[PDB]
Amino acid sequence: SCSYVVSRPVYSELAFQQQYERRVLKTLLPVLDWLPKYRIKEWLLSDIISGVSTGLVGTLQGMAYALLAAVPVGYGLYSAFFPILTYFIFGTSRHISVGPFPVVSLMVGSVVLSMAPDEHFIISIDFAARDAARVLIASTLTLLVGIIQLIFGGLQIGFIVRYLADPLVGGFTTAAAFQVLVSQLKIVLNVSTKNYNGILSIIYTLIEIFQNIGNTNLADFIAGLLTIIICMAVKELNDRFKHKIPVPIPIEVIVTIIATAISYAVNLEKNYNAGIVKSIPRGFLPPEIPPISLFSEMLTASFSIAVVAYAIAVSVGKVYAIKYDYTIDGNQEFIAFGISNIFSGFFSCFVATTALSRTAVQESTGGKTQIAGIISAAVVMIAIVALGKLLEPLQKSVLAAVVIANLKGMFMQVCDVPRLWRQNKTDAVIWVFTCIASIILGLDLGLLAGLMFGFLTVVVRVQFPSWNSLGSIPNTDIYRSTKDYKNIEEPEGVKILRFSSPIFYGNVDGLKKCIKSTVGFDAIRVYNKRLKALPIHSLVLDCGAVSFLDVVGVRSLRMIVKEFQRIDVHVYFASLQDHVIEKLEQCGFFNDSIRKDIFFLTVHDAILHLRSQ
Amino acid sequence: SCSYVVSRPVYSELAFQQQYERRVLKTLLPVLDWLPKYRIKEWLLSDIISGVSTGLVGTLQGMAYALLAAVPVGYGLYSAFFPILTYFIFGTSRHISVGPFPVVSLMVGSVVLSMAPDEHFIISIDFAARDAARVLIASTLTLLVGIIQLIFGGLQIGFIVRYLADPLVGGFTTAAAFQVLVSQLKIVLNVSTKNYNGILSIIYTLIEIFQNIGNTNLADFIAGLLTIIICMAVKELNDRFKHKIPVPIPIEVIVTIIATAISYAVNLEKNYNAGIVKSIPRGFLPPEIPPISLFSEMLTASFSIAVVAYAIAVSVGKVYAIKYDYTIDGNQEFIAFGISNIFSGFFSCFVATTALSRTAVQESTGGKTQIAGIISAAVVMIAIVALGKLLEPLQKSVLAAVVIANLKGMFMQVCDVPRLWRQNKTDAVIWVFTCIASIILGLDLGLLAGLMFGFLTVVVRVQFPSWNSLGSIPNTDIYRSTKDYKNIEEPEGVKILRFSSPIFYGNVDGLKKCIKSTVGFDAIRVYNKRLKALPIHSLVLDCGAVSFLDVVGVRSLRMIVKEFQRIDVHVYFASLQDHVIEKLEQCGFFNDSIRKDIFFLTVHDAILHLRSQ
Ligand SMILES: CCCCCCCCCCC(CCCCCCCCCC)(CO[C@@H]1O[C@H](CO)[C@@H](O[C@H]2O[C@H](CO)[C@@H](O)[C@H](O)[C@H]2O)[C@H](O)[C@H]1O)CO[C@@H]1O[C@H](CO)[C@@H](O[C@H]2O[C@H](CO)[C@@H](O)[C@H](O)[C@H]2O)[C@H](O)[C@H]1O
Ligand SMILES: CCCCCCCCCCC(CCCCCCCCCC)(CO[C@@H]1O[C@H](CO)[C@@H](O[C@H]2O[C@H](CO)[C@@H](O)[C@H](O)[C@H]2O)[C@H](O)[C@H]1O)CO[C@@H]1O[C@H](CO)[C@@H](O[C@H]2O[C@H](CO)[C@@H](O)[C@H](O)[C@H]2O)[C@H](O)[C@H]1O
Ligand SMILES: CC(C)CCC[C@@H](C)[C@H]1CC[C@H]2[C@@H]3CC=C4C[C@@H](O)CC[C@]4(C)[C@H]3CC[C@]12C
Ligand SMILES: CC(C)CCC[C@@H](C)[C@H]1CC[C@H]2[C@@H]3CC=C4C[C@@H](O)CC[C@]4(C)[C@H]3CC[C@]12C
Ligand SMILES: CC(C)CCC[C@@H](C)[C@H]1CC[C@H]2[C@@H]3CC=C4C[C@@H](O)CC[C@]4(C)[C@H]3CC[C@]12C
Ligand SMILES: CC(C)CCC[C@@H](C)[C@H]1CC[C@H]2[C@@H]3CC=C4C[C@@H](O)CC[C@]4(C)[C@H]3CC[C@]12C
Ligand SMILES: CC(C)CCC[C@@H](C)[C@H]1CC[C@H]2[C@@H]3CC=C4C[C@@H](O)CC[C@]4(C)[C@H]3CC[C@]12C
Ligand SMILES: CC(C)CCC[C@@H](C)[C@H]1CC[C@H]2[C@@H]3CC=C4C[C@@H](O)CC[C@]4(C)[C@H]3CC[C@]12C
Ligand SMILES: CC(C)CCC[C@@H](C)[C@H]1CC[C@H]2[C@@H]3CC=C4C[C@@H](O)CC[C@]4(C)[C@H]3CC[C@]12C
Ligand SMILES: O=C(O)c1cccnc1Nc1cccc(C(F)(F)F)c1
Ligand SMILES: O=C(O)c1cccnc1Nc1cccc(C(F)(F)F)c1
Ligand SMILES: O=C(O)c1cccnc1Nc1cccc(C(F)(F)F)c1
Ligand SMILES: O=C(O)c1cccnc1Nc1cccc(C(F)(F)F)c1
Ligand SMILES: [Cl-]
Ligand SMILES: [Cl-]
Repeated sequence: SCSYVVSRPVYSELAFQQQYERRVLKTLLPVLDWLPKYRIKEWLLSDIISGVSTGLVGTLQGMAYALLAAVPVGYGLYSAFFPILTYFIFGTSRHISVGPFPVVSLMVGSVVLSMAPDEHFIISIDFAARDAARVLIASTLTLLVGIIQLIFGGLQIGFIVRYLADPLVGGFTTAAAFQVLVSQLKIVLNVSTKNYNGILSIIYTLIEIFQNIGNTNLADFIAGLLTIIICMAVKELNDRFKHKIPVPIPIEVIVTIIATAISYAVNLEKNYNAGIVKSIPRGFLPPEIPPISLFSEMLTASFSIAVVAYAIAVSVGKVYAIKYDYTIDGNQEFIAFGISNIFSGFFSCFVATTALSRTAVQESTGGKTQIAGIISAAVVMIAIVALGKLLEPLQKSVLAAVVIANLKGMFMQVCDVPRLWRQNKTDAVIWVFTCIASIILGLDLGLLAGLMFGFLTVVVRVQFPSWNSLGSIPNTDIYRSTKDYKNIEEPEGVKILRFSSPIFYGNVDGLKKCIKSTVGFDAIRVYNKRLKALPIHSLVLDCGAVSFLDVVGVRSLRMIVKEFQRIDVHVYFASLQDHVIEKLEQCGFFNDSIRKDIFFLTVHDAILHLRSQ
Repeated sequence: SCSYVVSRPVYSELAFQQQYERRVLKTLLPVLDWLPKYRIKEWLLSDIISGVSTGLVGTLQGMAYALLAAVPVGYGLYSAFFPILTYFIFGTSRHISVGPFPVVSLMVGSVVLSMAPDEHFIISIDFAARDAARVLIASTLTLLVGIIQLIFGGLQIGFIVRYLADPLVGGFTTAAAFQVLVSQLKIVLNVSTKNYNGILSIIYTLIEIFQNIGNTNLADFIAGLLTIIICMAVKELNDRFKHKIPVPIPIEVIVTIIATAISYAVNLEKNYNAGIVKSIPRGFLPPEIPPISLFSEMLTASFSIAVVAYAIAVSVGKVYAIKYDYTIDGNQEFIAFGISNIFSGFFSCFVATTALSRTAVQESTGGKTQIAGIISAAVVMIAIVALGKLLEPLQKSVLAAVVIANLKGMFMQVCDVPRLWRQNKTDAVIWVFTCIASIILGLDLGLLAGLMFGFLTVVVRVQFPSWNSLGSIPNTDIYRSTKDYKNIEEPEGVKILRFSSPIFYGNVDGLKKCIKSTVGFDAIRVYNKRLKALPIHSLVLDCGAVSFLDVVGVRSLRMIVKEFQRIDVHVYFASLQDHVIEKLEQCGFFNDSIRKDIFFLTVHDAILHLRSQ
């Protein structure tokens, strides 16, 4: 077939250079972009239906997620209502819904509980003062998170989500699922367990729950178990029988309605001392400015909460945008969510994000422009104003049971771990380290530890690269490692070394060790021995994989060249990229008889040049 | 001259693979290694002289460095005595001296002061109890540092000193010089300033010193100024006139003797209320076991102290070993220094290390085997037993003045900073960040921040690499960027892209963006538009600089290949290293009609193969 034929002179860097010469409306993204461009002819009915459905789902989700945070049920409605209204303007996406997403709710609740516990705040008990303190701390944390998100949006740094590797995301998700399960089990069992702050908190909580297992309430446990079993069974039959009924079956809403109807009918509150919500405020509360003096004690938590919320939001937005063939702006997502968090924090709400489940519920029922979000907000406010009394007899164990029932997918990555280990050990190590760190630590501390561990793994992978001693395949210009192909012939009196990495301090130490091992000796000892008394004549370095360079690398290269020229051994460089060559130039490498004449394009011109002498 | 001529068939990876087939006495290092091999015939006199000289220097240095730590003068003699005795056995080096090196002393003193201040420990004042508490905390910290060093020596991890980059070392040195200067100025001025713990401590200390400047003592200030001026002048004339007198002139010892003689003669203590040492214990104290319960509050400081001490010791040892043509074992250095720190901590001493200045004093006076260390220890114990009373009238301001006078070299890196910025911006950024962090923080926190910032800089340099669009030089097989050489011709209907970095998640996002920019479009939009309705026909990737790979990179490559094959665009790979090829193989890349037939050795076989069709 085709053959490889070429004829040209041998080109060093100097000769090659001699012969060839070198040398205002998007930042505040309005509704004005699509509102005039609307398609009211057919989109309105779909928007209305989708908004009604997603509002019905989001009301229950906000009521349920208010328990993950140490906030009374009723503020979740505000957290579902205000962020949608303030995101309708600055939002870039077109199919997402805004709400708690209980993981962020659990982070906020952990912060609030650790910053205001029962024994420290109250030495008597005053439920109202404790609730007010918890609400104030939640609002302050929300405001701080919003400020941080807005600041990050202003700086145009939205690529930090790249640093959230998939294995660490999976490990963090599994650990968060464990934390949520433990907290909701504590809620279901109706056992009073004092909070633990610090490391190994979950173990102490589980130990004390098992100790106090003797005080559990029978009715709440039975209701939770029945709800979990029913929801899991209906979800399993929905998953197995999937060709029909594209809309998900609203088993949770039916379960909640039946549970509250029975609770009101037979009055579990006074006959069995059951745990009901017992209180839902009516109307809208006036705004209150949070105290900013607490900002000094909520930095390392607000940073992680903002990062996690933004990452979830952009992930869901991209997943839907690639399906519907459009794009979203990451920095505008930062700006919109920061403004939304500020506005909600001024109105006694906790952090709001995308909730992929509710997003799918909204989209599968005729997903269209953000008018459905406005309709959902209208449904939520109608529920707030009037339907507050009808949900009074509902038990909190039912909501906790639903939250637990929706945790299986977060529990199903332990099956992905073994294949990940089989494919690449580093990814499995990152997964396990992130999971363990998030287990015995706070969630935010675990996230930060996982990020820095990923950075460390990248640095270590760069620091210990591959290296080889190369020889030529006969009658060709192909050089491969001598110990692998069994037909590689070593040239006479010259060594070829490949060091497949950029060169920095760790790499300069590694490269010195590799050179000493490959050449069979070192220049310093032989020079000293020869001075006291009073096999290789050339060395070629293949630098095709050298990405970048620093001052320490240049110093090490200069020292190596000088030491090898002391004992009459020539060192040549080949396949060096240009930008590395100017990096060498501006670091003062080309001084004291270097002259750039020892640089070649590939490792076959150097061999021919050596053979010419 | 010589020409480049080669003739061979075009080799893909599959054809190339088909045609060529692949496939107990050192851990406890004794004195027994050199003691029988001694050269007592001529080495003994040199050892005696060098030991006497270095003991005379080390006595004064230990007495002076005891003020940097919040420990009374007298324990520095123990810290100079015990570590030499316990290092004579396990030591690998042959020319170093063991002692405080005031930077580590200042770190220890900062820890001790922050863990036991005047107001908290004493509500009255009891000097003896405060001194006992400071000594106990110093001993406990020394024991913890020794345990950490021994543990690190057992694990055979001695290459962590590679992570201490030169710019961060220079910045840390400058910041430590500033801290030492401020503390010793506070000591010289004889002004009482309450300690500050936390961030911005040095600024508050300086502000309060300037506020209390009205209470300074005249005699101590005059003595310190005179000592500093005299020492600086003598050192300057010694440096300028250097051809003669190879041994350094002991101006410091003469200054100390004259100062103490005058102080005893005219009795500054009672006539001017001067600050003298006023107390030196006689004899040896019995050992006391430190309380281990404090270990929980000294981890992040002991880690940094151990790392810094080990780094200084190995640096000086290597500098002298390369001169005297021998080698030292890093892990054995860990073991020896950990055992030494444990032994000294059991005997009320602080951390001991190499003190390059005293090492040079020892070596320049006939450097030989470690017998000189034993002689120096003998001189130190003779000074302890008998000469304790003669140093009573000496002022502490003189010692502080000497410590300040020896700080110029640590202050002389601000001149190195500008050239570092001119050569490589990243190194200057690391230097400035380390200096600023060590200024407004603790020294250990600054060191940790500098290490993690170096890791971040390496990760960022890897994450944003170089990329280019390549074309061929006519009548050759050399491909260079089209926009640089002005004679590069772009081939017909094919694009060549070089992405000079390994591929991971940040790199996969960058590579997707680069491919989209280079090819002028993307596959998803054109595929969707063509489906709704119902310039480039080949792409070559130059992967010569791809070092390693992960699962995310493999997934991204698979997705890119599939998306480009959807719209009838062929993607080829060239210059991929072997180990990357097996990494692709074991990640499941070669599924669904890949067949390894799209891999070529270099980017000229791919072009010829394309031209054959
Ligand atoms: C973008 C890149 C990442 C940025 C990350 C930024 C992190 C910022 C941390 C800020 C920080 C360190 C500052 C130095 C950091 C040095 C790092 C060195 C790194 C290298 C080695 C501030 O440190 C000081 O803390 C003081 C309180 O201790 C605080 O209050 C003082 O002054 C007040 C008047 O101003 C006065 O009213 C008050 O009385 C004073 O005390 C000071 O204002 C503040 O300066 C530590 O604070 C963080 O917040 C909490 C504090 O309690 C603490 O909460 C945890 O508690 C749970 C257990 O209970 C735990 O389980 C949770 O997790 C978490 O809820 C966190 O743990 C801690 O971290
Ligand atoms: C190889 C790689 C590096 C390894 C680095 C290892 C560092 C280990 C730090 C250990 C640590 C964090 C543990 C969790 C870390 C989470 C990291 C998350 C990372 C991701 C984001 C322990 O944290 C807890 O601290 C408690 C005390 O607060 C301590 O005592 C509790 O139980 C006791 C009975 O056991 C009981 O008697 C006691 O009453 C209890 O309180 C607990 O035992 C201990 O668990 C923090 O402690 C460190 O030490 C000091 C504590 O005060 C503190 O001192 C600083 O003070 C100066 C200002 O004053 C400051 O200027 C100085 O610098 C420094 O002197 C340090 O700042 C702090 O860091
Ligand atoms: C289908 C789902 C939604 C129905 C949920 C309704 C809940 C409130 C009902 C269903 C089954 C009920 C339980 C059935 C049996 C008993 C035993 C009796 O000695 C005490 C009441 C108790 C423990 C009931 C409490 C209330 C209960 C848990
Ligand atoms: C080792 C290989 C062959 C296992 C292949 C099957 C995998 C997917 C399954 C089989 C049994 C599973 C384990 C069963 C029990 C536990 C204990 C609990 O902590 C959950 C994780 C863990 C540890 C599971 C991890 C995933 C697992 C190992
Ligand atoms: C990749 C890098 C950033 C990871 C760093 C993790 C470090 C900082 C963490 C991981 C686990 C942590 C330890 C977990 C448990 C305890 C016990 C407690 O009584 C004192 C703190 C101590 C001893 C912690 C010190 C800090 C620690 C060692
Ligand atoms: C050469 C070096 C080592 C000599 C050091 C000796 C010291 C103790 C001597 C040298 C100069 C002396 C000072 C000279 C002048 C005065 C002014 C007088 O009104 C009070 C005493 C005072 C302030 C002296 C104090 C002691 C002093 C500082
Ligand atoms: C105790 C106080 C005074 C400490 C102050 C430390 C800071 C402010 C100092 C110490 C060393 C200084 C640097 C030394 C050298 C240069 C190079 C030149 O281009 C001026 C700026 C720059 C980069 C300086 C910036 C300020 C700097 C970082
Ligand atoms: C900057 C270019 C043009 C010349 C560089 C010359 C170098 C060797 C010298 C000349 C003068 C020096 C500066 C003079 C004074 C100070 C104040 C103090 O904070 C130390 C840093 C700094 C800022 C010095 C840094 C180093 C410096 C800039
Ligand atoms: C590369 C990595 C390790 C750098 C990390 C630097 C971070 C952790 C450090 C650098 C400077 C620090 C800040 C310095 C000063 C203050 C003011 C104080 O009242 C609260 C803490 C706060 C706000 C610190 C928070 C932590 C901080 C932002
Ligand atoms: O997912 C949760 O945590 C959750 C909590 C309370 C109610 N509903 C929840 N989820 C959920 C998910 C899909 C469909 C539905 C619904 F439509 F049936 F309401 C609810
Ligand atoms: O998106 C979802 O549906 C989802 C569900 C459970 C956990 N995590 C989820 N998402 C998700 C995506 C990216 C990053 C993160 C994380 F950062 F919080 F870990 C979460
Ligand atoms: O360097 C110090 O901090 C120091 C402190 C006290 C005494 N002498 C010191 N140094 C020092 C340095 C070189 C030579 C001599 C001496 F030989 F003159 F004693 C002393
Ligand atoms: O070796 C010396 O003489 C010296 C003098 C001043 C500062 N630092 C010195 N050494 C030195 C060498 C390596 C690492 C370190 C550091 F880690 F402490 F910063 C110090
Ligand atoms: Cl969900
Ligand atoms: Cl010194």
